[PDB]
Amino acid sequence: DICTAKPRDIPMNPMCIYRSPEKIPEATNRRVWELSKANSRFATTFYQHLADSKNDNDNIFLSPLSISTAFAMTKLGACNDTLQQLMEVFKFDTISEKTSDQIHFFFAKLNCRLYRKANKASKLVSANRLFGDKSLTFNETYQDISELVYGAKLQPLDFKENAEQSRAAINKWVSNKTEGRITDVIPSEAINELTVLVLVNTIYFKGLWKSKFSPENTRKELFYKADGESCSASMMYQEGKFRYRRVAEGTQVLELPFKGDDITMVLILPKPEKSLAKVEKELTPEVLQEWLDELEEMMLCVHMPRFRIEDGFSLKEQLQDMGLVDLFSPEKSKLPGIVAEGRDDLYVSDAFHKAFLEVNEEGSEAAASTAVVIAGRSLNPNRVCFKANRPFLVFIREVPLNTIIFMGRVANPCV
Amino acid sequence: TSEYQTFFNPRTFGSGEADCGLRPLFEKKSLEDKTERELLESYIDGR
Amino acid sequence: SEYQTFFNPRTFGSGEADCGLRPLFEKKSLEDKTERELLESYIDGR
Amino acid sequence: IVEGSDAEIGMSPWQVMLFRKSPQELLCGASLISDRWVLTAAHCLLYPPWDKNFTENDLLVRIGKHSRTRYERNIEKISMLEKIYIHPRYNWRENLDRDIALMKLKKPVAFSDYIHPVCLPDRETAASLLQAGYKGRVTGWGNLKETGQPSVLQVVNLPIVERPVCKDSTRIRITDNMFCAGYKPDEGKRGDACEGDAGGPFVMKSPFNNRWYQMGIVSWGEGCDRDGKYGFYTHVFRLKKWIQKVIDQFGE
Amino acid sequence: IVEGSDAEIGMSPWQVMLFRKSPQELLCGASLISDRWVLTAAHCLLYPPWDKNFTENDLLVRIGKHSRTRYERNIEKISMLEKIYIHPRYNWRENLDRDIALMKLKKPVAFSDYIHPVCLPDRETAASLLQAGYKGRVTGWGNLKETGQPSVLQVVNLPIVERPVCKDSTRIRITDNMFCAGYKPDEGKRGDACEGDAGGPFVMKSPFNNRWYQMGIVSWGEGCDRDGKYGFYTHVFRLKKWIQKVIDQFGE
Ligand SMILES: COC[C@H]1O[C@@H](O[C@H]2[C@H](OC)[C@@H](OC)[C@@H](O[C@H]3[C@H](OC)[C@@H](OC)[C@H](O[C@H]4[C@H](OS(=O)(=O)O)[C@@H](OS(=O)(=O)O)[C@@H](O[C@H]5[C@H](OC)[C@@H](OC)[C@H](O[C@H]6[C@H](OC)[C@@H](OS(=O)(=O)O)[C@@H](OC)O[C@@H]6COS(=O)(=O)O)O[C@H]5C(=O)O)O[C@@H]4COS(=O)(=O)O)O[C@@H]3C(=O)O)O[C@@H]2COS(=O)(=O)[O-])[C@H](OC)[C@@H](OC)[C@@H]1O[C@H]1O[C@H](COC)[C@@H](O[C@@H]2O[C@H](COC)[C@@H](O[C@H]3O[C@H](COC)[C@@H](O[C@@H]4O[C@H](COC)[C@@H](O[C@H]5O[C@H](COC)[C@@H](O[C@@H]6O[C@H](COC)[C@@H](O[C@H]7O[C@H](COS(=O)(=O)[O-])[C@@H](O[C@@H]8O[C@H](COS(=O)(=O)[O-])[C@@H](O[C@H]9O[C@H](COS(=O)(=O)O)[C@@H](O[C@H]%10O[C@H](COS(=O)(=O)O)[C@@H](OS(=O)(=O)O)[C@H](OS(=O)(=O)O)[C@H]%10OS(=O)(=O)O)[C@H](OS(=O)(=O)O)[C@H]9OS(=O)(=O)O)[C@H](OS(=O)(=O)[O-])[C@H]8OS(=O)(=O)[O-])[C@H](OC)[C@H]7OC)[C@H](OC)[C@H]6OC)[C@H](OC)[C@H]5OC)[C@H](OC)[C@H]4OC)[C@H](OC)[C@H]3OC)[C@H](OC)[C@H]2OC)[C@H](OC)[C@H]1OC
Ligand SMILES: *[C@@H]1O[C@H](CO)[C@@H](O[C@@H]2O[C@H](CO)[C@@H](O)[C@H](O)[C@H]2NC(C)=O)[C@H](O)[C@H]1NC(C)=O
Ligand SMILES: *[C@@H]1O[C@H](CO[C@@H]2O[C@@H](C)[C@@H](O)[C@@H](O)[C@@H]2O)[C@@H](O)[C@H](O)[C@H]1NC(C)=O
Ligand SMILES: *[C@H]1O[C@H](CO[C@@H]2O[C@@H](C)[C@@H](O)[C@@H](O)[C@@H]2O)[C@@H](O)[C@H](O)[C@H]1NC(C)=O
Ligand SMILES: *[C@@H]1O[C@H](CO)[C@@H](O)[C@H](O)[C@H]1NC(C)=O
Repeated sequence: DICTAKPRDIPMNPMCIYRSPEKIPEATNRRVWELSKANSRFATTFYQHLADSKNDNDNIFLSPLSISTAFAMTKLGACNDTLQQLMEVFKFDTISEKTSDQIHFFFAKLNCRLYRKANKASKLVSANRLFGDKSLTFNETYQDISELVYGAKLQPLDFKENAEQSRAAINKWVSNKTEGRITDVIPSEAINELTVLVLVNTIYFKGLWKSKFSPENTRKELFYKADGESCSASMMYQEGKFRYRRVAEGTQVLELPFKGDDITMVLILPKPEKSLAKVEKELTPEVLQEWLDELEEMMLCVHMPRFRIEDGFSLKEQLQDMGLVDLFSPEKSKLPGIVAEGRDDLYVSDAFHKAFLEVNEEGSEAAASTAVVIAGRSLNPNRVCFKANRPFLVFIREVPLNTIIFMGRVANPCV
Repeated sequence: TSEYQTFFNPRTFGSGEADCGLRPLFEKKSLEDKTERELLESYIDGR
Repeated sequence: SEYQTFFNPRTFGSGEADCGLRPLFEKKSLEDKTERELLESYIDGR
Repeated sequence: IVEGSDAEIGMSPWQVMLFRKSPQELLCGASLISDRWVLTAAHCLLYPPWDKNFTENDLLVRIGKHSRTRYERNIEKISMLEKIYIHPRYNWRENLDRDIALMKLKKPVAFSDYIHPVCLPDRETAASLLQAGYKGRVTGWGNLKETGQPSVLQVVNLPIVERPVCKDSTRIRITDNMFCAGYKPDEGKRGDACEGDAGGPFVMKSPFNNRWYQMGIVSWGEGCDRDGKYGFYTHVFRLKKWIQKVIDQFGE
Repeated sequence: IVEGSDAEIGMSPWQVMLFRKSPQELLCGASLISDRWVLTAAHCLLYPPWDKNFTENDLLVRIGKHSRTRYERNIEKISMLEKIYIHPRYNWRENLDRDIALMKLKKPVAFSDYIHPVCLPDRETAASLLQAGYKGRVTGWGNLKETGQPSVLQVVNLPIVERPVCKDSTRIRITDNMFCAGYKPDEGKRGDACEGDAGGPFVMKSPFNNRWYQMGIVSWGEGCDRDGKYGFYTHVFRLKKWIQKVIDQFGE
């Protein structure tokens, strides 16, 4: 059992280690805390970078925690430039040596802590795993460590001769691990003859709002997109007490907790004047954290649209442009710890990811009636609410570690 | 039509109460089973 | 005074039919010193 | 009763006095609902913390009284009890919820100018009369102050209070089988029931049929007549079902 | 079911089979009232005399069945139980009073030609249909005689019997939470539920809206189909307060 085990309880130690040239929550391990902070620095950076590569009208969504966690699985067996890039991109080069040398182990501890919610009105479900061609010979030490720290061993498949079949085998494992939800992590023809090693990281959240929106109050209203246009979106509404805060330049921050309060959704809404882009460029780990500290409960009304966002972007591509290059290069890839030699050297051919968020009156991944009524709600036509009828940022976080599990942007919830 | 006023909240009851008591292979197809007439007849109140 | 009985005097004993009417007040069309205060309390502001 | 006044003769003909035979002492109040049934509070008969655990034989009911101490010849009537019945869910060990009990008389009492049963509310009368703002009447021979006994039965009229206000006034849990009455801290007037008043009735005069209905039984409070506090009463109508079951099977 | 006959397909789409996982065996009948709730008899889950004290994990429900012994592929649906709720006032020591229990399905079952819920009665329906002489219908896979098992679901219609007749028919103490049904000796015809049918529904068709209402649950009897004796059923409406409470706080 890892959740109770300790670093020395099971000798690990990678084949290569890295060294940089040069109010912690109660009942929380220091190592796990610094690692969560590292992921948060990765989160903002990976986010700003992704936003710069897309159309300001597109919705953006990703699970930084999922990405960091999975790629740390490759760290465990990387060397040289491959390892250095992994450390720099994911901001792992900014933590203590012990945490670094045992990164894999502490991700296990961090995760143990996250999945200790299951207040069944709050269920986090993930499936991460590596698949490599069965022609290669995988380091058994790696496999054992992988068994304990990650739950499973790297699964060998025959991409060379059984590509399509291997695709099904991967989808099946995930369809079972997240039982039913994700049945096609790997799309048609994504795996092939030239496929040697594949990273599969999935994740989604099921939870109910502590304070639900009444279906009766939802109305078809206009959402003022960024391209200047406008569209119709199922705008939900409710009045109640919520942790809120009007910050600098008129930006508004709102927190909607799910049943249990250990997981919430935070919304950052700029004023009509200032655009979202400006905000994203100012979004740093300390800025976000300073905002959350400023939050205080208030009685208020909220207009929020139902929305569905996904991580439709290429992870590999995105990471390559950030600095992670060798890991993906058939020539420059350095992964001794997983498979040795130099015939056909081991590199990551693909990083398949799947993360989404479907928000409605009931919550996240919760069923609710689509039917939208048309009647009077007896509201003050002159009311002043947190009205998200224009592009806003979204964060799904865990309290008290402040771990950013999901982050994204709702630019267009229409259709 | 069949008039029926629900009593439970589907949020905790689940669904199905609104169309309760009407059998797909019988009521819904305007068909009667072999002995239900015996029940309807029992409501007779002899004077 | 309109009053519908609820109990069966077979197990309840007698007295329910004429309950709540006081021999020295209601029966003699006499109010007690403070009952007026009770009726005045029934004002329903709209 | 605190801040009340002397009752008039025959003003509360359903008011009953629960008396202990040995030693001889005024125990509680109670109410007459028929010629053989009396209503009182459960904790008046069973409350170990007070070393109180009575049976039919230890008790006596005195009906038709005005004076607290003076025996009233050919006016009051003393009756023995055949059997007492405490609400099955009453649990003195935890709280005073379901603080209600029935007492069957050894023999039927004759009515008179001083002895006459009160009415028990139906669902409509309950819903209509038991509303915040409306006033009811509480009678008793209990203490005149928290820190003092009256020579004659005392009476006081008090307003029913909104449930949320009853709940915000105390740290003790309030159940649906209780309601509270009394003047708010900014209404000027005061008044409350007190120790010795429990078991007594909280009545209301129906504007519909002019009859008196017992809506509650004096139960508890924190001290007596304190500012910001309210008296608590057992909700009679809400326990009527139980009352019907006891009478149906033990009344004949 | 004694003296009944094979049910027709889809005739009782709310019929539920309670099945024991280990060893694998048929336990009782039950009924579907929604896509996530199932009703049954308490003693089918808790009855020390037969050393039965099941938990959610020991049981399983099979819905939309006709055959007693076969797995009806693509037709019947199986569900695990998330939680079991027995009436807190269930009396297994004496007379099976309040013999009722609710079971929440781990995952909502899908309705089909063979799976559809029955209705629960309101006060008026109950008062109108539950009268001597009016007939209801009982179904189940239980025994064919007192002194063996059918291949398919059995069905039989029986007249409601007058309470005084139910009471005088047995020395067992009966309560308002039960009602009895069956033909009288001077009536000629016969029929009854039997061991194995407990938990099953006693239904009636409303002539007002043409819908089927479950008025009772097969509970107990003395032998099966004896002259001068009647089957007893849990009065469902009488316990609706508890049915509503449980569903309100454990349903979502
Ligand atoms: C503790 O632990 C914790 C955690 O921890 C964690 O950890 C963490 C920690 O912490 C501590 C922290 O600390 C601080 C941290 O730590 C950390 C630290 O920090 C500080 C640190 O420090 C630093 C550390 O570190 C370390 C390390 O390590 S590491 O990793 O870091 O690494 C080590 O390492 S090694 O390798 O060594 O090993 C070390 O280190 C060190 C070393 O050495 C020294 C060194 O060497 C030298 C090193 O050095 C180094 C350095 O350093 C500095 C470095 O530096 S740098 O810079 O680089 O860094 C370098 O140098 C420079 O290097 C070096 C070397 O290295 S090498 O590698 O090579 O070596 O290093 C050093 C350092 O530092 O690092 O050492 C260190 C230190 O150490 S030391 O030691 O010294 O310090 O570390 C640490 C760690 O980490 O570890 O942090 C941590 C972590 O963190 S993280 O973040 O990560 O995560 C952990 O983790 C791990 C964890 O895990 C493990 C933990 O945790 C865990 O564990 C724990 C413990 O264990 C255990 C745990 O905890 C636990 O837990 C547990 C569990 O929990 C959960 C617990 O337990 C507890 O708790 C629990 C829970 O709780 C909650 C529990 O359980 C529970 O329980 C419970 C209870 O049970 C008992 C439960 O509950 C449940 O269940 C239950 C049941 O059971 C059975 C339930 O309850 C229930 O309830 C119920 C209810 O209530 C309410 C009840 O019931 C009852 O009662 C009731 C009530 O009553 S009253 O009175 O009130 O009322 C009732 O009910 C009622 O009823 C009634 C009735 O009655 S009867 O009799 O009748 O039946 C009612 O009433 C009403 O009714 C009616 C109606 O009826 S019916 O039925 O009939 O319907 C009425 O009445 C009326 O009506 C009727 C009817 O009518 S009609 O018309 O409708 O028909 C009538 O009748 S008839 O017949 O006539 O018809 C009547 O009448 S008569 O006459 O009859 O009478 C009427 O009357 S009236 O009068 O009225 O006229 C009514 O109504 S209405 O409507 O009417 O008005 C009524 O009457 S009245 O009178 O009233 O009126 C009612 O009703 S109401 O409303 O009304 O009233 C009701 O009521 S209600 O309310 O109900 O509704 C019932 O029935 C009767 C009864 O029976 C049943 C029951 O019974 C009583 C109950 O039961 C009893 C419950 O509730 C529900 C539930 O709940 C909810 C539960 O559940 C089951 C359970 O749970 C499950 C338990 O127990 C069991 C407890 O136990 C005690 C425990 O405890 C507490 C705990 O413990 C603690 C945990 O878990 C938590 C775990 O997991 C987490
Ligand atoms: C489908 O998933 C289940 C679990 O999600 C797998 O079965 C579990 O296997 C583990 C072995 O480590 C047991 O401890 C569990 O008891 C099993 N079931 C439970 C309760 O989860 C199963 O192996 C998976 N099948 C596939 C597609 O590989
Ligand atoms: C029902 O639930 C429990 C029984 O479960 C377990 O198995 C039985 C055979 C016993 O060994 C018991 O101690 C175990 O917990 C009991 O707690 C409970 O008393 C049972 N109910 C009754 C009254 O039989
Ligand atoms: C109180 O009433 C009964 C007391 O009767 C008997 O005499 C007293 C002085 C004790 O000796 C007692 O043990 C005897 O039974 C008790 O039976 C009854 O349980 C008590 N009531 C409660 C709930 O405390
Ligand atoms: C496997 O990995 C361990 C540590 O990660 C290392 O010591 C060992 O040399 C590796 N074995 C191979 C296949 O070279």
